[PDB]
Amino acid sequence: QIRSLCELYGYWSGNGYELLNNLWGKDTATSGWQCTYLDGTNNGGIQWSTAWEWQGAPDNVKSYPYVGKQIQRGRKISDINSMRTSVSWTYDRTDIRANVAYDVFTARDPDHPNWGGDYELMIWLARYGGIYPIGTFHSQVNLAGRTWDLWTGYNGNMRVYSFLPPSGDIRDFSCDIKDFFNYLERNHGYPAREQNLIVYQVGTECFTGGPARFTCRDFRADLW
Repeated sequence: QIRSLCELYGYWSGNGYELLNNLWGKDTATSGWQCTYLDGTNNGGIQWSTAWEWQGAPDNVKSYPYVGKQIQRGRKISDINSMRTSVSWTYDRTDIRANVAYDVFTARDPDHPNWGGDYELMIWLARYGGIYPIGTFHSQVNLAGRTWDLWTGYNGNMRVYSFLPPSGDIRDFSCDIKDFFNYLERNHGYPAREQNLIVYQVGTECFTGGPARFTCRDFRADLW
């Protein structure tokens, strides 16, 4: 690894991307740790991984290490034409409580801190060990060439829209996240014209299990 980010909130940024050993929920764990590794920044993308093991509180996320696309504040979702992204990843085992997911926050306050927003849009690419997303099942939606189970709910005052694979995982994926926002704008009244993009990330929410290792073979994210 080019960088080993094993400290709590260990951080790297470069080439318009950032990486965080985002162990935000660790104080619910009774044992374990996790490190995030920068493996490369080849071909306009990021290659990274995270190794971990956690015990305690199986319904509590301990971490969401992520790679994020750095963005300038104040971009209204309605004025973002495209958020094309691709990811290739593996997990070394699936007998864990964890997901792989894109995470996007938006807020009417363009200066909202990066830990949340008014809305959260997740696109899950894995759902291991019996975990659930926030909220309840809403409906199925056809986007990005796939069918998704959309779940909706709230985390505090933040409305959360999570698009889940009905079955299995998606280890090689590409989409335009604007398709997901557009769907929400049309059918869910998502107020894209007044929401600003806050974060644009992919990573893995880790609940319990391990030792496990998530390998992101490649990640790329653009927006226009």
